[PDB]
Amino acid sequence: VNPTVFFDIAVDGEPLGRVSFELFADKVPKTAENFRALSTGEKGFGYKGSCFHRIIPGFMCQGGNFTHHNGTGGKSIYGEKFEDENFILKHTGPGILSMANAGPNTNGSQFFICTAKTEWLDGKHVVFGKVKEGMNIVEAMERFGSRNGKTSKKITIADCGQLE
Repeated sequence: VNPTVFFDIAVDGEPLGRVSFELFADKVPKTAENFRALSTGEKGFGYKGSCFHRIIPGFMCQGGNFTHHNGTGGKSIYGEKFEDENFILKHTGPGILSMANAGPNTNGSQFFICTAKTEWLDGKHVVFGKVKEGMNIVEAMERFGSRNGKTSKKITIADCGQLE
């Protein structure tokens, strides 16, 4: 069963709306599971209260930092970092969910939602899900981004969890 997760997004505390995602556990089970557990919070850390700290209109919305024992950029459920599981899935268009990293086999918790096809990321960032509902919310988040990526208001994951 591919799990479904949700984020409730807010702009300086003002509710914006819900984004839900399908996680492709059938194709990328270990990467799907990381995201799922970080969205429920079950390991004692995760995405609730995180923000989208880098939003580049027409490209992507990136989030997933949080404080942990060793730093502030978030971490995985498998320790600080984990391997690139596979690159089966491609950055085909708006709504694709994929892992940020700092090089090969450096996945943590940071992730991005693409708002366009971003094929130059194929084979370097692990795609593991897609927006199910709420792409209009992701479009609205874009309006608070910049060419820079710095956001003009704070875009926060006010709540998050698993649906299915």
